[PDB]
Amino acid sequence: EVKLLESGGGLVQPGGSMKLSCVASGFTFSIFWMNWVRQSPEKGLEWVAEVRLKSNNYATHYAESVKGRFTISRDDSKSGVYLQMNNLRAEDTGIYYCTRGYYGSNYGEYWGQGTTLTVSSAKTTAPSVYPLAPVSSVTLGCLVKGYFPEPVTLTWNSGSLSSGVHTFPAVLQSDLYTLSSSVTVTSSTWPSQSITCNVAHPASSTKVDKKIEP
Amino acid sequence: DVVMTQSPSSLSVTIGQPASISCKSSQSLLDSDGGTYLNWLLQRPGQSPKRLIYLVSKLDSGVPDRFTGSGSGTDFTLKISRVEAEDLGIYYCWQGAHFPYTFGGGTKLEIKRADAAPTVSIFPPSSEQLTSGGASVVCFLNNFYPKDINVKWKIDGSERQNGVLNSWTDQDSKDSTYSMSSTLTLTKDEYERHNSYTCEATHKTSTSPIVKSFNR
Ligand SMILES: [Cl-]
Ligand SMILES: [Cl-]
Ligand SMILES: [Cl-]
Ligand SMILES: [Cl-]
Ligand SMILES: [Cl-]
Repeated sequence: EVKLLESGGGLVQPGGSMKLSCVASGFTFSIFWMNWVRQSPEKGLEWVAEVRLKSNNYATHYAESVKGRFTISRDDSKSGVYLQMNNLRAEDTGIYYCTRGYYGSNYGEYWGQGTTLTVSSAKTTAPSVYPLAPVSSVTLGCLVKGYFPEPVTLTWNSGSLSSGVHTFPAVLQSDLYTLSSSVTVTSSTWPSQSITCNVAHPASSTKVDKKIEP
Repeated sequence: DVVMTQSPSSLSVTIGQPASISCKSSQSLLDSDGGTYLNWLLQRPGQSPKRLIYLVSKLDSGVPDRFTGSGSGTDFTLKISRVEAEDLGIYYCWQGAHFPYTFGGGTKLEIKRADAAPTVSIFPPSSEQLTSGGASVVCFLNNFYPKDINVKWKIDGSERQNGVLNSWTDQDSKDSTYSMSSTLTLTKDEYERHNSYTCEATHKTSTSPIVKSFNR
């Protein structure tokens, strides 16, 4: 199976540096060009860099806005392609995908799940979690307030409760994100059973569970 | 950088209906080797973009025959013979005839379904929040259509517009409905000095707005 394991994202202050890694497996690495592709709500999808084979001494091609700042490289031994990023600005914020081969032809469709990069001056803040109890069926809620940066992972009952769940996308307000989630179960299960909102924020090393009580 | 222009920006289609997406490039995508390097890709929110078509009309494995690419030079078209609910997401065109490789702006495909009323629910601040000095009242609006909807807040009669954070989920792939969260944020000093709070949803699914309220 073709796998492109990306890592090395996270929060970095403007003007700072960061190196992204892409460890590839499931195919012969040295015979494929490797690419970095990024995505942001402002600029959409953008090709960042391309690196070619060994015989051409690993020729590199970059997008204009990253020339002189970004450097793509590959280590055929470790089966890895890397993206060294210097002098980062806010516009570099987004999701970075590692892709295999020429995208315009066959065999070149594979992209990795990507890793997120956040370039900001705002500091890391822990989320405030508030279990939401109600005032036919019963609707429960959970409030993840005031955290930075993205992302957080909200699950219900350690991932057991998966149906009837609406996790709402994060909203940025004053350099702080706010996320909420709703759960709808049959009234015969709650408060008969126990329903707990599980929120994890790895940036602030946060793993907090909040039980819902009437 | 070759500019890829997509039209329209948003596409709303009923199940079974045919639909098409246009893509025009600033320069010809016909390369010297006789090949025309244009891709069609689809992205479902939160997930990695998946390629559907390469070389104008060649389909990747797994991609249904309902998707058909065509065109030449600078003009290209993606055609969906009969739209299914799982076809939703953002479609992008992409050129590989010139570096830097460039993407189109994208075309969001919305599944057109029957009108559905929002299942509204209001929530007073928690015990942890009030004792911490803050106060947020949360109003949930689950499983509704169309997406166009607005929530008005009311505190002891009058309304407050500041301190409101709204968030829409992406269109569900199964029931084609939308969900929306509205959080009114203020202080405990502002909260304890009032009793009744109300989130008022104004949808076209009803003449009178759907109302949930509490008194504390
Ligand atoms: Cl595979
Ligand atoms: Cl992967
Ligand atoms: Cl191989
Ligand atoms: Cl270089
Ligand atoms: Cl290299």
